[PDB]
Amino acid sequence: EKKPDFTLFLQTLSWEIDDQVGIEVRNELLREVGRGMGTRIMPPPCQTVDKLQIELNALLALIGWGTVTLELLSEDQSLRIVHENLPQVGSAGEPSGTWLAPVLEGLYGRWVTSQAGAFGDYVVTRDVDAEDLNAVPRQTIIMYMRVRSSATHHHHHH
Amino acid sequence: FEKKPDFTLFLQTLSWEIDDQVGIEVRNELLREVGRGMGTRIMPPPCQTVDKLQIELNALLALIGWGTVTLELLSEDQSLRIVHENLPQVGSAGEPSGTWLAPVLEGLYGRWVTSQAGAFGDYVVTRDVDANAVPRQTIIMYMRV
Amino acid sequence: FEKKPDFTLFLQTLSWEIDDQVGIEVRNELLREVGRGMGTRIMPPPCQTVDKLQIELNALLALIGWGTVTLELLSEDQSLRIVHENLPQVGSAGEPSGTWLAPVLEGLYGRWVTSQAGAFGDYVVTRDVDANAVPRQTIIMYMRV
Amino acid sequence: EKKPDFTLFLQTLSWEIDDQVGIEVRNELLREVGRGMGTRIMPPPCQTVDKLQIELNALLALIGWGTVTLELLSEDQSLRIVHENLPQVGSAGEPSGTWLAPVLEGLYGRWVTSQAGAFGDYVVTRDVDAEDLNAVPRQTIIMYMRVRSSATHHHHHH
Amino acid sequence: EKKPDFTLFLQTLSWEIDDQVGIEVRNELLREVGRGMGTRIMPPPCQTVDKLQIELNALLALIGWGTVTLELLSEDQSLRIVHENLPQVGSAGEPSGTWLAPVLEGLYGRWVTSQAGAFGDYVVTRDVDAEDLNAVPRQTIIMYMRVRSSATHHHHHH
Amino acid sequence: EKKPDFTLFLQTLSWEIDDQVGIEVRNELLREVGRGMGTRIMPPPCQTVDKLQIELNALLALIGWGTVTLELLSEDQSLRIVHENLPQVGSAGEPSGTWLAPVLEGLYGRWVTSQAGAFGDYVVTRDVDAEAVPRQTIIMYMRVRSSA
Amino acid sequence: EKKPDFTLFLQTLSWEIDDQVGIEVRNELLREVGRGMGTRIMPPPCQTVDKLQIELNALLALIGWGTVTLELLSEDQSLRIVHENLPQVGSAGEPSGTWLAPVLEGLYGRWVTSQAGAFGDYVVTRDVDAEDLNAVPRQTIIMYMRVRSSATHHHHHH
Amino acid sequence: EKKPDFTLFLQTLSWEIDDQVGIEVRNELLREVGRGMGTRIMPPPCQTVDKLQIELNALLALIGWGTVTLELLSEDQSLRIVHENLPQVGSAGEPSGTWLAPVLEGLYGRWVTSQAGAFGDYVVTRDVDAEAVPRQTIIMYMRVRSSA
Repeated sequence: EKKPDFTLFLQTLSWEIDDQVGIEVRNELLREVGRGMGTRIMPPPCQTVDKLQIELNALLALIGWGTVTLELLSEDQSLRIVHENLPQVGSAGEPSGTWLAPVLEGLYGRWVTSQAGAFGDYVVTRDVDAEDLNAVPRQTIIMYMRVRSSATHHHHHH
Repeated sequence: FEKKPDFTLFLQTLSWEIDDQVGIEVRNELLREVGRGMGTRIMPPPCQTVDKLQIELNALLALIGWGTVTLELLSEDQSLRIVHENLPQVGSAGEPSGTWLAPVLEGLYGRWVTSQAGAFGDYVVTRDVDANAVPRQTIIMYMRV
Repeated sequence: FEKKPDFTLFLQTLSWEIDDQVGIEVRNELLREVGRGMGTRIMPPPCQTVDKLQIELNALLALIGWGTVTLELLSEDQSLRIVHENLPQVGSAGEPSGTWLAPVLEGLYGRWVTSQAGAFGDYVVTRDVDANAVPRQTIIMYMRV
Repeated sequence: EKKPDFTLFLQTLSWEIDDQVGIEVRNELLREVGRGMGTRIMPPPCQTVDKLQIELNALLALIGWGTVTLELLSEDQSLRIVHENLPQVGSAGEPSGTWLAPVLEGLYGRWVTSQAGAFGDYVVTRDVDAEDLNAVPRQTIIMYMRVRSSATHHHHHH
Repeated sequence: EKKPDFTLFLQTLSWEIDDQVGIEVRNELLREVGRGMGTRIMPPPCQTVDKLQIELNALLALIGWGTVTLELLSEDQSLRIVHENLPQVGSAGEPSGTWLAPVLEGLYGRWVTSQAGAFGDYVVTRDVDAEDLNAVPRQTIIMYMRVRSSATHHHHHH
Repeated sequence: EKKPDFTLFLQTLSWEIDDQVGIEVRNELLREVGRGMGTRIMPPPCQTVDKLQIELNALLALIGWGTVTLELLSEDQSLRIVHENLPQVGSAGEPSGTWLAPVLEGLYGRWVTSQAGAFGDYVVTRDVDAEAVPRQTIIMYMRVRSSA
Repeated sequence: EKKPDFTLFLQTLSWEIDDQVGIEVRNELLREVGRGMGTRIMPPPCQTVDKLQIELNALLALIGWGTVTLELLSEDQSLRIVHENLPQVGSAGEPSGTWLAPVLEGLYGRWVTSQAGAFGDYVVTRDVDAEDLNAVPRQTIIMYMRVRSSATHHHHHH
Repeated sequence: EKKPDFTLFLQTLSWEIDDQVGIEVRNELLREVGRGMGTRIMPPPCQTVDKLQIELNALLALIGWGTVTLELLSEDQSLRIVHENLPQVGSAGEPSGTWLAPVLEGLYGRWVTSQAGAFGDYVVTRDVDAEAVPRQTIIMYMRVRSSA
């Protein structure tokens, strides 16, 4: 036998979740999942972004969730994450096709913030601007990783 | 002659996550709805006998590698007995452990069988959980009224 | 991690046999009905846009390795244009040769698309056969009224 | 890619044919097919039933249509053909599961009557007696191969 | 399912044969097996070259020996066979990598001349010109099928 | 990603040879080829029979040619070789299905002779003392001879 | 997809290492890599042995290193690990075929002691008794996990 | 039917070694192992460079270790070896991803030295003259030396 196929199930599972639960809540559910995946498989402690890239691809390769490039952006030392071939699971998600994308946000977040302390206080953010979402495939997810903060006035409004 | 992404790990982590936040009964209900949804995506032809339905359902399971199933119509209660081998295991979540996916089958057999020819229509699905006789991934269900 | 029987040869010989005994138009009609039958066995969810339908149909094709498809809604006629790549080839039968299976797709897209949300319902399926621009196994169809 | 899957198609194709066309006509259609398959793949000329068996299995193996044993029955020199794992194609056919069985009748017929002249004037016959159809799997088809004949009174009634 | 590998066996077989036996005797040996393969798998009777081509590629596909095109050449009456991905079994043959090439000659011989009473009259010859074996990859094997003919004292030389 | 199938070629090749050359000459030829293969892939030098066994099985796994046990017999100083799943190529050979068997002689002959103290004075003989054994199981002995 | 094969590489690596370095140094080396593998793939925190077992087998499945059972032994407090199909890489190791066994010790070490504060205190030791390595296949590796302890002059011996 | 994956083991093994032993000692070790592998699988004795090439590629196909070209340079009498797709095992080695590269030296060293008249006076040197070449492409030269 092969292993069983979950594509059908996730197609229908994503439909149900989306029906019952807002875009928001579902995304937050999916990042926690991705964060948890990253407690199950992890890179070793890498010396350089490049080495981190090779190790992440090895991990992706292990479950066939595609390939990734990492680019350290000096101008603000954010890190650009370009993930290719996010597995497609039916037409849910925004854009349609990309339901699993938050899983990556949580995955990359756990993965990358495990590094030197160099990337300790970082947060992942999916690039959703339809502009540069256009010239790149449906199943390509672009994320940026940067350091977090918070206003005193945001602080209330718990 | 190429490859497909694996969802096993993701489902281990989804299940764990769901079980953590929402609890058992509520997970089951959802899973049932989803299996019931699957059933609107793939479905058998209108079958005339149980034998024939059995074959059509195994053909459906083979398509997605979800195991095998036997079907038994019972004299005493006019109840249909469903014995499903090899439910895909996704980690240690579920009752008993390894069986998180079980209610998907309830939803699924629920839908696949009622779309059927005759008084089949009006039955419902309970999963047996009383009667170490049967392997971890074997799920036993009844369709009965 | 095991194997499945091949039907290619059998279909080469079936096609040849059918084409021999019953002729072209009658073969097409049958094949259309069969594709239309397939459509009652696997089916997309209710889609709201064409983009979404496209993805759902490719997911269905992938399941059975029947190729890929693009879908295009046209201003001028409100016509939907279907371009299917890699129809399984089964030997040299069909018009043009290699394409015996083409009308299965007519039946199939016929059913998959009409079960759909909206005025989708009332369309019909012609296959284009006028306009060496497009590969042997690419089938072009219109859904138009 | 794999090759495409025809199981779905044949499930539905066998349904349609059975709907429109009697058991009889469909079987006769399927033997002609099997006979034609045997014009596409064939054994070499074998010296012994055993050698013929090995060569047929090699051919079966080539398209995964299962395995076969051949037994030469001295008492009447019929040949017993026991085919295992006829591919299953949905629930049509009698018994349900065995829609493709006549394909074998035509296949074996071409295959076996290609031999020495030893098996020249032979006809294939599927054993359908529910008795010894019982203790053997659904996808096991038993055929007997024997020499043909015909009454003068059968001869009219064209 | 998991099959045995013959590549190494053939690597050593070709080398041994080539050692004991001429280039010429080896080729003739290999054409005969080639024509024997044609007795075991066949196209149906095709109405046109194009259909013949589809039917031959299906056969090639069956045993994974690569692909082919056929072009009817009429300034001449010959048929140009271009075969891609002749399986490679080590360094034997001329050019090296190409030992199995005569098998093609025998196979295409049988395969083509079974066809429309037109072709039955043809001999296969392999193009070995330096010129246009150079435009094309080493496992590409080019054959022409032409119609045969002979001379009053080529015979008497025997 | 798909490699080419050689079975049908081998089926037809075996036939062609067996037609034209004989059996004893075929056998001799196939034994050289087995010898040849053993110059292409080899075990390390082995300390024990049990080690050699694992080593040889790794070599057979590598090309999918089956599995083998090795038994060292004391009474006479011989080595019983049992090979399961000789690849079958059609109905040629003695018995039918085992055309490739002599390749095994050449091969084990070479793989074992290579050996440090598995005497390169060891010769090879395929057997029909031990019969029922599956069609594709081949039995062989390696015992030392002194030169006729 | 088609992966590279390391079996031969490991066959030669084990042999070379064993040549240069003691049995003991090799095992210790291999436990460390074993425990490093445990830093790259992990179970989640399991509530019971049985669940731990399911989670460990899933991990094993991931890299195809075989299967395992865990039995809580309470006349004692030890945990009996029985691992099947330790990958074989040639004839090295004691018994031969078993070179990779210490990797298991390090891997199970990390894997089990991550678990319920209960286990964190445990050392893995491999059962190598003649007796019950004989009931079981050579790639079956039996380990016990017990809790650690030490002596006032085993220390002073350093 | 599934064999075991060694990648994760290799990723972790490379790391462990590189931690504890150095690079030059690692390299030396891996070169012996390549030497070792070349005693386990070998080409036939080759007449030409072009033949050797096909032969070596068949050996690499056998274990999925990539492909190689061989070029014989006249000006000095050297042989340029270009290996594509060195198996990658994690981010170890110089550059990252190429930990296994020295195995290639041992291996080509052995496979070529074996050769009739590919001089067993030929030594090996891996190169960083030729840079962009893909991460997993390894370039090597074999040129004769006389002993320092």
